[PDB]
Amino acid sequence: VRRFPWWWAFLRR
Repeated sequence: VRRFPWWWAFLRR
């Protein structure tokens, strides 16, 4: 959450 979750690659990337 602080750096990156896992389910990202949608909003994070």
